Amino acid sequence: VETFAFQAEIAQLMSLIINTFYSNKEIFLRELISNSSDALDKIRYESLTDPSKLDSGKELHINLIPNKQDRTLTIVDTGIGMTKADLINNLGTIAKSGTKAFMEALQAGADISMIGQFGVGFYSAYLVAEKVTVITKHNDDEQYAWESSAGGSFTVRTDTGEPMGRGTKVILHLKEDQTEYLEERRIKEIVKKHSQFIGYPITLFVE
Ligand SMILES: CN(C(=O)c1cc2c(C(=O)N3CCCCC3)[nH]nc2cc1O)c1ccc(N2CCOCC2)cc1
Repeated sequence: VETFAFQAEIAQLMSLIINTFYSNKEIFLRELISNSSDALDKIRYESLTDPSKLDSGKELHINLIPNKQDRTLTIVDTGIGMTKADLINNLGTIAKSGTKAFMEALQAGADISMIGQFGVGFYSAYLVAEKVTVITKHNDDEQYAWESSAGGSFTVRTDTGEPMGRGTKVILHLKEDQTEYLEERRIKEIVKKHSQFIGYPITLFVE
């Protein structure tokens, strides 16, 4: 298990997300489904020049898996996935600029719901989750587990769990007062409101 400090601006945004009073918490799901759709668009596009990139799985979809017993909401996609270098350096380097721009926009009157315009919508997961676990598998790398309970640090390890084939699985360990996001009717309403035109099948698993 390797422990890393988040870039200062990212840690700052995570504290702002956790500490700001903001009732419209449901936007976290739109943001995560969007990121899934982008990873799916990426593998679809790449497989046009290299069809072998779909050897790890041809199906392009999103699964929404609530678990009341574990108090977890899992968002699974069969997108391009992420390499170790993406999880540790690449995505965070880029997110540094988006994060700074977003925090400046909030100071100028913008709302937390506009987070996606700055490419840092992922951090909206901390509106509802005390801990986020990300399992990922890219064709060019091994399966990794990224994890953070905020507090300025995250961990990355090789994942010895069930092999994913290709894609990303976001496991949200929900805050005790955010269990409405495990309810089928609540998840259906959010998907219909914010993610109605996503170009991939979104399957909501029932318990
Ligand atoms: C390739 N890819 C993924 O496989 C993937 C990443 C996800 C995150 C996330 O953002 N993570 C999770 C781990 C810590 C870093 C952040 N959340 N849900 C995700 C679902 C996914 O399929 C990916 C997809 C979209 C993006 N951004 C969209 C917005 O513009 C900036 C790039 C970046 C990478």
